[PDB]
Amino acid sequence: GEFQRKLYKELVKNYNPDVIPTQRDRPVTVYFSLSLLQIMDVDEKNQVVDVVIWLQMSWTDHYLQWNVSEYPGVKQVSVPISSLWKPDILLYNAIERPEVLTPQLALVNSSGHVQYLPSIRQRFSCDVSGVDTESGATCKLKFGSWTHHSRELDLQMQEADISGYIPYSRFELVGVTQKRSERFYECCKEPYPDVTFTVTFRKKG
Amino acid sequence: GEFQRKLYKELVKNYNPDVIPTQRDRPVTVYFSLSLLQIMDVDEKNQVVDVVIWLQMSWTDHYLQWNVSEYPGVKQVSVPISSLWKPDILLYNAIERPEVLTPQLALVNSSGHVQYLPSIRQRFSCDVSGVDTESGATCKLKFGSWTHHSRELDLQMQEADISGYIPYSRFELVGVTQKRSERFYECCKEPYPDVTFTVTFRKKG
Amino acid sequence: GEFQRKLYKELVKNYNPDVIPTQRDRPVTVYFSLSLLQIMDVDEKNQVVDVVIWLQMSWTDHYLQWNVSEYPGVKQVSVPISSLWKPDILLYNAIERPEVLTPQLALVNSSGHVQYLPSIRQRFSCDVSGVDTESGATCKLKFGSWTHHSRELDLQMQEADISGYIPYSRFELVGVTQKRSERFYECCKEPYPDVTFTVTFRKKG
Amino acid sequence: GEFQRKLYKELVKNYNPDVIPTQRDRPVTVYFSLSLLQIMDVDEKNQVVDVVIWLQMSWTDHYLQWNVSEYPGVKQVSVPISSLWKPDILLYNAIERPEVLTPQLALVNSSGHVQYLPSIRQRFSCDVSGVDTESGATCKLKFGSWTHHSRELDLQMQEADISGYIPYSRFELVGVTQKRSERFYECCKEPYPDVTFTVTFRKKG
Amino acid sequence: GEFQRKLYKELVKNYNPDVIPTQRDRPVTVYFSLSLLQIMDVDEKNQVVDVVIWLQMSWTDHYLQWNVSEYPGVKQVSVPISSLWKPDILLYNAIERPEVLTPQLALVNSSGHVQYLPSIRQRFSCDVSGVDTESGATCKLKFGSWTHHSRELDLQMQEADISGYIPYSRFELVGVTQKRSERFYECCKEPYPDVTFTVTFRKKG
Ligand SMILES: *[C@@H]1O[C@H](CO)[C@@H](O[C@@H]2O[C@H](CO)[C@@H](O[C@@H]3O[C@H](CO[C@H]4O[C@H](CO)[C@@H](O)[C@H](O)[C@@H]4O)[C@@H](O)[C@H](O[C@H]4O[C@H](CO)[C@@H](O)[C@H](O)[C@@H]4O)[C@@H]3O)[C@H](O)[C@H]2NC(C)=O)[C@H](O)[C@H]1NC(C)=O
Ligand SMILES: *[C@@H]1O[C@H](CO)[C@@H](O[C@@H]2O[C@H](CO)[C@@H](O[C@@H]3O[C@H](CO)[C@@H](O)[C@H](O)[C@@H]3O)[C@H](O)[C@H]2NC(C)=O)[C@H](O)[C@H]1NC(C)=O
Ligand SMILES: *[C@@H]1O[C@H](CO)[C@@H](O[C@@H]2O[C@H](CO)[C@@H](O[C@@H]3O[C@H](CO)[C@@H](O)[C@H](O)[C@@H]3O)[C@H](O)[C@H]2NC(C)=O)[C@H](O)[C@H]1NC(C)=O
Ligand SMILES: *[C@@H]1O[C@H](CO)[C@@H](O[C@@H]2O[C@H](CO)[C@@H](O)[C@H](O)[C@H]2NC(C)=O)[C@H](O)[C@H]1NC(C)=O
Ligand SMILES: *[C@@H]1O[C@H](CO)[C@@H](O[C@@H]2O[C@H](CO)[C@@H](O)[C@H](O)[C@H]2NC(C)=O)[C@H](O)[C@H]1NC(C)=O
Ligand SMILES: O=C(Nc1ccc(Br)cn1)[C@@H]1CCCNC1
Repeated sequence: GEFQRKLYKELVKNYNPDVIPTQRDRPVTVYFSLSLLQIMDVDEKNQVVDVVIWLQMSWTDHYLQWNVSEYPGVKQVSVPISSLWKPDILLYNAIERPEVLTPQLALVNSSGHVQYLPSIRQRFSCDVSGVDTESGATCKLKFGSWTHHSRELDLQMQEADISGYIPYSRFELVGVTQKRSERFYECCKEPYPDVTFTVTFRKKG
Repeated sequence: GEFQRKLYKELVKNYNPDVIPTQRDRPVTVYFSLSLLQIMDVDEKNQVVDVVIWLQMSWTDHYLQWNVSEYPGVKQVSVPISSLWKPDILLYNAIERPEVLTPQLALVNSSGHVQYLPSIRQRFSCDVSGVDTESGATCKLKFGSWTHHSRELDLQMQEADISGYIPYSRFELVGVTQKRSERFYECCKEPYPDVTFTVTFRKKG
Repeated sequence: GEFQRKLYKELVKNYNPDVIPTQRDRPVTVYFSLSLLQIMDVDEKNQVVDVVIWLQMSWTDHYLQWNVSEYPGVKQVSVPISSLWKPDILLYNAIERPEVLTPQLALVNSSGHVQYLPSIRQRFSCDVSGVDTESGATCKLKFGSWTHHSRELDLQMQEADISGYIPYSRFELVGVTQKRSERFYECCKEPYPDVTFTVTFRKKG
Repeated sequence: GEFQRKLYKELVKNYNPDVIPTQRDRPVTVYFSLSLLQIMDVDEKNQVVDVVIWLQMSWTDHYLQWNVSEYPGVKQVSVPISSLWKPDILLYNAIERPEVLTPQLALVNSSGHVQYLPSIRQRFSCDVSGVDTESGATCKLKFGSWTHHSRELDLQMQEADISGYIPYSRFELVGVTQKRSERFYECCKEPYPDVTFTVTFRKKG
Repeated sequence: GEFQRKLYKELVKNYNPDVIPTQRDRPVTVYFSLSLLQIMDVDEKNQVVDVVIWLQMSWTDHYLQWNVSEYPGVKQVSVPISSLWKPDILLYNAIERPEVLTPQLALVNSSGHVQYLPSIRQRFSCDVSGVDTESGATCKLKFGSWTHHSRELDLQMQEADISGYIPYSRFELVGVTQKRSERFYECCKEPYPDVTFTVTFRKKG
């Protein structure tokens, strides 16, 4: 791509990926969603769950926009996430770092809309004593920004599915639910939005 | 030697390896193939398979071509893959990152034809309940680009091998098959090509 | 952030993050505290404890201050800890490196006050023979600077918590305590401050 | 000291360590040899062997030569292998990456002769069903260049050792042998040299 | 603070940390010593020992000296070891890389005297068949430079400790000893100094 190469040359000018791309008094809105793909194992003694999940993040970076008439054919581009601002979201339940299974790339369109969809292997903390009963075991997965409050980063959920769930795993799903919440912590005087996914599962036999 | 060093100096000028090397409305065609070398282990409880496979990728980068009369004796060069555009292909079944066994190098000829043949240790998801029966257990390995559609990256399969398979492993092969598929998904208005390899194997005793 | 981007450009000028930001004959005061989140496992044979703990560090870097009238709306900024001076604190009991669960980011306000709150998975050495008794097993966690004495880095403790402790872990807490200590060795004429947190716990069965 | 520092400044000028240092129609000859230090474990079920081996590589880089009269006292220098051209040799039997135990440094003399002697922990594939018999189990270790043919990189073996072998390991050696081989495939018109070491060992009980 | 920042700016000028800081025909003398902190585990089948040890290295770098009258108050500085020349010492018995537990920092005074005291978790090879007897099991730990001979790097031992040994480990110490040696080998025409520490220990039950 000749035009793509000219575009990347224009896009890098003055762009600093350590700065959140806010504007006037508008936050950056980040749409967040999840697909549970597989439950791999449960550690009943240490109260741990091992999963593969597919995170889905979307936002708008007003510094990454261009005139599509000026760069013809260049509808959307594939950029390594390392060279963009990325929201600093994390799973509060985790007891190990995430292992990232997908390429570390994001899609960007001409509006400056960004899409980043990492698939991750993750172990996390949960009371799983009921996993071998009819009613099963329920676990929470709280996600949110580490350093940014509502007025800087507006976290917003989108609807999940379980169409990706694996049929041949020895755990079946009894229920899922999701909820956006906004809260105060003692630390900080502003409010912090989180998105929490709840999964009830159990052993098949 | 001397000429190769002058060549690398000319090739780096203006080359950006984060940009796919397309032109007008010609995709980059990537020829993709595979050799299964060994099945290392199977986890019957967690439904996982552990393998060593030898991936074979070939494409053409019109920015990596040179006049062989200007660089005499320089027929082909050995370049670290880190300094080229590389196709963003992945195994959709994987539940861990790949462990790469080979040097991270590619061969490039004077036309700009590129060749990259990584050998990989990889664990992936498969229903292997039938692995201890006469008919055995069948597993799929779906490969494809993470961000690029047909009009940008034309995935094309080539005929695969089991001539390298290991005789002393405790699993025998009952059959293999391979299939290219092209599909439309709700997400995107363009089509996405994948290449899928299917292996049926079973335990010897 | 337009102003944030201008600010980072001014803050990097002459900043060297390998130099401790002392001034005249004032040390850098570092306020240090902790929250115990979970006891994951105990190795009775090897005398090891596995935990998740949330460290809380605060200090002031007089090179990171700015006039808020010059950078309007810029109250506080989110910076990667890699590009600041960071205190060289460690856990003297540790027998493995720390696994850092949180994003490696710190908050900085317009005074130059810095805040860094890593959450960590850590294995460490402790006599845990009494863990299966009524009175239980007591373990110490000694923290302090590796290279800096009191006149350069003034370590100060703050009151630690167990409000985050996990209810479903198979260990219950019998008590906690904390103590700052300042000490001389024959070697060196200056004193060295440490902060030590003590936890008594036991097995629920 | 002073002269070594001046020498490194002159040696880096125009040196590109991604280019093989060939000349006219002379390959780079690489002398390759090995010492088996210890057999650590054998996995009879998965057909794997775990070893520590000491590789010994020597070659000549005509770009790394200097006049010893101009740099007096500077007979040989210790350089990090990362800043030289290194041959792209690998073990074809390996099923995991190598764990390098030694410092990543090479010795260079005033002729431009280079010496690099990494010691490595390595797991590899071998039929070890006979390991518990009188005649024992034989395993091959095939080494060679990944991208370079005979006219570019002349692989040459040298006589190997077992004088370093550990007496207290539970495996004894019944024999070793070594062989250089040169081979054609239909694909490619140039020949490819490998060096293979064969070890027969058995369990002492 | 201000003066330290000016000093680091002057010290980096012309400093190349890949070059050993020798002078005329004076080697760099490196004083080396050790404290055994804990024996963590023993593998009786594979003949391996797991330890934590505290290495103590001191030398003089005549390029890192400054006039204390010119940089008032600047008695000593804390520098990351990555930006200095460091001696290339290793443990010849090791079968895994070292896990470094301490911050990677060294102390430097105005004379150019350097101090670097890494604490390390390390597994190594030893005959430990006698570990369950009255007389116990003896193991050697040979340290020395990988690339430097006596005329460049003069290794010198200093008297070691067991005052830091852990009382609650299930191994007790029966004795320690230490010895500096200098040798010629066929390889090399110059002599090579090593420092070896011997530890006899046994199981308490
Ligand atoms: C960046 O973020 C930091 C992090 O806290 C802020 O720093 C604090 O700022 C506050 C607000 O100005 C300071 O508050 C003052 O603290 C002083 C503390 O010192 C005394 O008290 C304790 C004893 O318990 C000891 O630390 C010390 O030895 C002293 O004895 C007080 O002197 C002040 O009290 C006075 O002010 C109040 C107003 O709040 C008056 O109403 C009272 O009458 C009284 O006169 C006050 O409490 C605090 O010092 C700072 N803390 C730290 C840790 O630095 C920065 O302010 C913030 N950036 C910006 C721009 O605000
Ligand atoms: C860059 O990508 C973004 C994300 O796909 C595009 O934004 C989307 O734009 C469309 C039309 O502008 C929006 O569709 C409308 O949605 C509402 C309901 O949500 C509905 O009432 C309308 O009838 C219509 O369906 C869509 O909401 C919007 N989504 C987001 C998250 O912004 C954008 O158009 C792309 N840019 C270019 C130049 O193609
Ligand atoms: C730089 O280092 C290299 C190390 O290899 C030196 O090269 C080799 O030096 C040896 C010295 O023994 C030469 O050996 C010769 O080999 C025959 C063996 O049949 C022997 O009979 C001769 O008497 C002689 O010793 C060898 O020629 C040479 N390497 C090769 C590939 O031929 C080199 O000398 C060093 N240079 C300097 C200036 O230090
Ligand atoms: C660069 O490599 C390409 C691909 O290997 C070469 O093109 C092939 O050459 C063979 C000759 O045996 C043809 O039959 C194939 O059809 C070609 N393949 C493709 C995919 O085009 C080409 O010859 C090489 N370049 C040079 C200058 O020799
Ligand atoms: C820099 O540090 C070295 C390391 O200790 C100091 O040298 C030692 O100082 C004592 C006390 O005078 C002597 O008895 C030792 O023999 C010295 N040398 C060594 C190699 O241990 C040195 O004095 C310090 N320099 C300054 C200017 O403070
Ligand atoms: O022990 C305290 N804090 C503390 C100490 C260690 C740990 Br772990 C957790 N919390 C006291 C508790 C009562 C109030 N003052 C601090």
